[PDB]
Amino acid sequence: LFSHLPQYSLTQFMSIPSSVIHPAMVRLGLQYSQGLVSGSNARCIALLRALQQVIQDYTTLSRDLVNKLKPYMSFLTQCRPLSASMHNAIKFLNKEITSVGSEEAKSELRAAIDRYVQEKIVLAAQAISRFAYQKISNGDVILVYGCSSLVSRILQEAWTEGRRFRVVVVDSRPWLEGRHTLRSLVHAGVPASYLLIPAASYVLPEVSKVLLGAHALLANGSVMSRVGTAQLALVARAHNVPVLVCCETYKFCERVQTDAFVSNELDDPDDLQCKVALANWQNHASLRLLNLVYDVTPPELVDLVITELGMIPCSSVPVVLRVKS
Amino acid sequence: SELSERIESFVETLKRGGGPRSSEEMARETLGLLRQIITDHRWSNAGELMELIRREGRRMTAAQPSETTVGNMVRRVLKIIREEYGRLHYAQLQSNIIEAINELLVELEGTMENIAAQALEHIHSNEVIMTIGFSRTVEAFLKEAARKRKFHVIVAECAPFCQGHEMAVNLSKAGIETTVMTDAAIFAVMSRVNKVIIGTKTILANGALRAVTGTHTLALAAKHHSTPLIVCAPMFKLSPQFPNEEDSFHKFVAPEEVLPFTEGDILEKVSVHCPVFDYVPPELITLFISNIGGNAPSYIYRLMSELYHPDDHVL
Amino acid sequence: DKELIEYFKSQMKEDPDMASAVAAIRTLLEFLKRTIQGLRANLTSAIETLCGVDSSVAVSSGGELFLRFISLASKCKKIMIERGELFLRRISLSRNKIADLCHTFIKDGATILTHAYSRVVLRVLEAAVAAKKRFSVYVTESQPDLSGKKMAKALCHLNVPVTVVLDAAVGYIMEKADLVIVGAEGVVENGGIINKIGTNQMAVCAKAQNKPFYVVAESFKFVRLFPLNQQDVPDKFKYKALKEEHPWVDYTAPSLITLLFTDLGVLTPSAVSDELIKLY
Amino acid sequence: MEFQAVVMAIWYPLNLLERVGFEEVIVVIVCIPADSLRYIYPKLKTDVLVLSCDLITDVALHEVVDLFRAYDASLAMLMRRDFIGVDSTGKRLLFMAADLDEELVIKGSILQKHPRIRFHTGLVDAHLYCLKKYIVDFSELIPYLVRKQFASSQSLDIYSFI
Amino acid sequence: PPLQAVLVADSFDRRFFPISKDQPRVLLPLANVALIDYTLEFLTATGVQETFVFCCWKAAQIKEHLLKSKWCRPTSLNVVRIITSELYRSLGDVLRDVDAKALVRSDFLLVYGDVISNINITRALEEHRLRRKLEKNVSVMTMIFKESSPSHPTRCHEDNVVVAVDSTTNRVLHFQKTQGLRRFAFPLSLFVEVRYDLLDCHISICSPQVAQLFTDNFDYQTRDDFVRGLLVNNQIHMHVTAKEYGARVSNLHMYSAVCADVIRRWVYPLTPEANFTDSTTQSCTHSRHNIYRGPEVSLGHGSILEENVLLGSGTVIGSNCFITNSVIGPGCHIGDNVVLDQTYLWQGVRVAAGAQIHQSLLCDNAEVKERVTLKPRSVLTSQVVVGPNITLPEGSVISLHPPDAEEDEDDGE
Ligand SMILES: O=P(O)(O)OC[C@H]1O[C@](O)(CO)[C@@H](O)[C@@H]1O
Repeated sequence: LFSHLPQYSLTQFMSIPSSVIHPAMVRLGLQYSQGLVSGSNARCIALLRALQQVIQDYTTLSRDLVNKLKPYMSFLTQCRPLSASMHNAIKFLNKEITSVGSEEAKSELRAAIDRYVQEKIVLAAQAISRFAYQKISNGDVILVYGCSSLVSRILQEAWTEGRRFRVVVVDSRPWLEGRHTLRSLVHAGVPASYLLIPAASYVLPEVSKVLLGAHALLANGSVMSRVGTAQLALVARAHNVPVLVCCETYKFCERVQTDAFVSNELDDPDDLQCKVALANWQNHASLRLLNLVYDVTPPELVDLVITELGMIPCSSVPVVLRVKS
Repeated sequence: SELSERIESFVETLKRGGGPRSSEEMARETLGLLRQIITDHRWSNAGELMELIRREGRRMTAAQPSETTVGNMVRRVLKIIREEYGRLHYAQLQSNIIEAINELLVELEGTMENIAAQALEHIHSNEVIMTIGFSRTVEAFLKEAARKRKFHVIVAECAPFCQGHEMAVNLSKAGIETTVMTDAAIFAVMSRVNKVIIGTKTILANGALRAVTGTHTLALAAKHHSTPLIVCAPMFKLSPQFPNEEDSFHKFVAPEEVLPFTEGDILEKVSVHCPVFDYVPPELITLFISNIGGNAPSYIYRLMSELYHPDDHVL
Repeated sequence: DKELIEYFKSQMKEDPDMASAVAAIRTLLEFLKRTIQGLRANLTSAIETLCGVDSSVAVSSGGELFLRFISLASKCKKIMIERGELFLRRISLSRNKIADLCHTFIKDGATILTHAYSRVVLRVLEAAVAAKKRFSVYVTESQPDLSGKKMAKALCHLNVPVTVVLDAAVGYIMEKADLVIVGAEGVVENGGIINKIGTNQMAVCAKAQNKPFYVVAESFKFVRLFPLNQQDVPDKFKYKALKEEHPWVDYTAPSLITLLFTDLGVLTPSAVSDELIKLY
Repeated sequence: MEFQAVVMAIWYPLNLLERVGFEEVIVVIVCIPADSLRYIYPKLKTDVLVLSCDLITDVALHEVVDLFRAYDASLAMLMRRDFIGVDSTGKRLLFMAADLDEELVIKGSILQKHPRIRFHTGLVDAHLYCLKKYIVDFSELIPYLVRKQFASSQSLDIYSFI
Repeated sequence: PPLQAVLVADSFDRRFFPISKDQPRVLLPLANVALIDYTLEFLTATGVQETFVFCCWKAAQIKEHLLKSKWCRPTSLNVVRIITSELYRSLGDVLRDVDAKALVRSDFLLVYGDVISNINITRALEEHRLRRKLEKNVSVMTMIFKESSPSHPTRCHEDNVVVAVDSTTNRVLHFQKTQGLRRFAFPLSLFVEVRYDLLDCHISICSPQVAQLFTDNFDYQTRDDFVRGLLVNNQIHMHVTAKEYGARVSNLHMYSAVCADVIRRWVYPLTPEANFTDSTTQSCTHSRHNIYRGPEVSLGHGSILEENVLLGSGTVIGSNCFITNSVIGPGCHIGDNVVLDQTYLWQGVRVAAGAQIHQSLLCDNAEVKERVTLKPRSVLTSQVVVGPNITLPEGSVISLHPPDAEEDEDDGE
């Protein structure tokens, strides 16, 4: 089954002027739980802004700040399981606090978040956009999947820098998230097409390249991302179309994983019933509703990783994990 | 006449909506209509009888070309006419065909019990099965193996018509440890799955298969992990059509199933498609559990020659 | 500006055994003998004009490394010509290192299969017969320039049983081949290679029968391209300069390649990428 | 101190605040002395929870506070002559009218943005009001601010709990 | 009881003028199929027998087309009984002519003759009958609205009706057309959801009392007048669909919207390749991008049909053309190097060479010469000819009738 991975449907116990967890961290955790903030980049930006709020309210430092904000990340692991972008952000923040030696260290810390967000989430996105501009030619059609803040940025800037392509947006239940791509494409004027994952093998005959987004690249080259990505890349290879995944460097986790079973958050199963024949699923004892959030595609199904350092073949992501550390 | 209005009632309910829910009821109504055509039209010999049945099946096939269970049972009656006129080579032929048609009908209505009987040979205790859509034959296949063994079925509900919901409730009512998932997770949980048991809309003449959408993705995931893809499908779902690029293969329902009409202005710029059928090539199929056995895909062509005459392939 | 082209043609003339990229480096460095701020602009024009006369990947790749093996040092022109002369001294020994690494991979009594013509595969076999190994060579007469016959005439002097197999007959004789040794004309960033037309279907057949497909390239052939299909190879490289397509190169995927015996040691294809990341 | 609850001018609100977890409760560890919140302005400019002691009893105000923390709502109101019009989700205030006008005129842009407006008639105002620190700047301003999303001392968004 | 229907086959607003002068605006082809053949088929899909067809304006064409149509054969389980009279000036005269003839004896569907929908009125009809016997003729009508979004091409910003609905019983309490309006006035007497996401769709299921309520109050003329005039006085309820298409073809804008929706299979049992009318001259093959080509079309060399194209039978296309999002019509000649984007070409056109037609409507037997550059929203009525240099401006109607146009049948007026 999925026993080790956690099932969740958390702010009732805490006091309204909360003292156990910081106010900003309570807002952040409840926005994670309800779904107001989605996407690995958006979650990392929101986390780092909330941590800047935590540090500017901190009054006394190196050990104290780390063991003070470890319960905050325990709360966030309870509210919505942390993706690896958040994990590396927290690792960098703890290394930054432990690096600060013997007031003025709060301003130097808070700017290091700004020097983290800029040259690893924003400048990295611009560099990945420049690299993926090369792989997008006139007339080809690009299959994207779900919503990615980087994939849609790549498509939009490739369109506004003169390309004339077409996008096919493949989407999955229950998040129905590629609509947030689709609408954002139509505002840019890009021609678009929308369909679900089961119809992917219908349009992979016409698709020229599959351009996906990664929530984490693991230490063997497996791409941990949204649950339809691995299946979509498998059908993409079976129709021999190249698969490109666009991931920043800071999402590279040194965790390694073979199958799509080890670290895969489960959203609440109550999302699954569609308009109903499944509303009373709790009373069926044998029936269990399962929706994964993430799966891993193997590096042999991915032809290219686009990174702010360059374009790498998805078997040399441990190379980048070495040279940045 | 009552027959004629029943013919265009069947044709209109075939074009427009449903009528017969399952394919077994569709084939039984097709034999009822064909038997009525035999009995009530006047024909002298089997020549113009074959022409009449051929043109009626032509209009019933052009009514809904993706409903091949109607088009197969037109060809089975044509083969029955050719083989009951051959053994008399009249007067009593009009009786003989009817008798054979009755022997075809009782060949039906027991197709599901002869597929379900082979459940225990292919399903073992503490295994795990994956199914894509609601199939009456696969469900009864999983029911017969449930009363002796203990397994765990993963029903990947085939969006947009979430019809694996109505199967994972039918399986849960019989105590199978079922699990319905989004079907974006076909490849993810494929690594732990022992067998895949699916149903068809149509078995094409090369062992290829036309199933509900997402099956070819399911088949590719099964072939990746080398999971055997068992196919439970009787012999009315067996059509003598190779996968031509000439005739239309897919069926495309309204995009409201995929992208709802309440999206607004972006629907004038976005092309939404929603196919309902997916082509599975025979190299991803492992077995065809028919009502006559469990033979391989590379035997399916021979089943064509015993069922449909070569002249009746194209109507 | 015009004497550059004829001098490069000369550097072809007095030695054909010297590679095209090495000839480009020699004429480029002798052009550097003849303000030094922004001298990359002067040399980039030389690279463009040199790639004009020769369409090969190695000329636009090896010359690009010399545009940056001198620019890693950033009067300075003298340390430039000194480091460039060191660069030329360390690529005159490439084929010997490749031969020393690769002849140990040929079993005694083997039967290799090669492609069109390459001074590196020829040198690998020349070192393999000098190590008292015995084998037989299948070489494809590669259309349209028929350099398979040129290789087999250049390899019959080594007293090796060489067979000039048909260009179409690779799938026939692949089962009579213990290993496949080809010389890359350029190694792209994913570890795959760009080689004379027909190398791809040599590899695809070889992986269909699990024959090891060995590539013997050099260090200066590491180009920064990242093809995803045969489309993504530029028309600069494919077309050398009854309807006919006629490319001259095609991309071989890195999954089809067993090992690369480059100048800088034996590499897996996945090991190529950081050897391009290090040079950036 | 995220929220700084303010009590207008009695054991029921203070007991509810102490049950929630509030450490201090200003009454216009309790400070001695509806524009009364303007006279209590020299407080800290944290988020306020303007409350009146009348007709308030044991409501799970925490949930209303969640509508302030989930959405970063400019205002969060508790309800248990004036018609309110909420969104289809039943939490977003769109049109707060008393029956001053003869006709319930509605701006069309609200209806193009939010097409389904559920109208509730005469809901009991629970005397609880949640504001950010900028709405206190210098009912009153409760039907004004729900128009202000169509003033800017940080568009804004205002939510309600029933 | 059996379900009847009244089909007002003459839209009484002079809206398709001048196309209404030479062909009735119910018989002009939508996507190679006349509009009535949609709504009639709609009623046949619903389960409707006895579909009375009321024709006033040019009933000769309508009746002679109906008797050669699918539903006038005895095989059809939907008898028509065309009622022809010149007395009708509005829908009020039609529903008043229902009385003194007693054509309906149970609740009936009142479609307005140019509706295009795949609605199934069985849920709505059973809900209407459930609260009809229960409250003893409280309700008289059950309007059918489609759950739309207010920014949609199908919503013309000329109908856009806003309602005030009691969400527990779906009763319509207020109803007004928001044609020219910025703020919507709702009286406070109706005190209750207020909904703007309702495409009107004109498939009211009015009980026979409505035919009574049009006769005694002679002042009514149309359904909008009826709903407004009885919500001031006997209880219009409503049913809202979400999964089924429905829209009429009031004006030429929403004509283009519904024709683009039919091609894109939004009306799925009524797609052009379904051939819901059993004519032999309208077969199609839905190929890949909603590209339908009829029998014997003979596409040229190098011509690209990108998406959403419908080609009729006998539709030779030239070389290196580019046709998108358009309908070309059953039997017509398109020459070389043309561009036909969002166009609508009826039966028989001569498009010569290099033309750049981009949002137009070309009626039947309309000819254009070489190098003509029709701009958006241009209408070419029947049998017109446009010469070899007329780059005619946007929004220009060209017809053989002189005063009802901005040109005539020559080169750019
Ligand atoms: O002679 P080199 O430098 O090894 O070149 C290797 C490749 O370049 C070619 O000579 C020309 O493409 C090929 O025949 C050969 O495979």
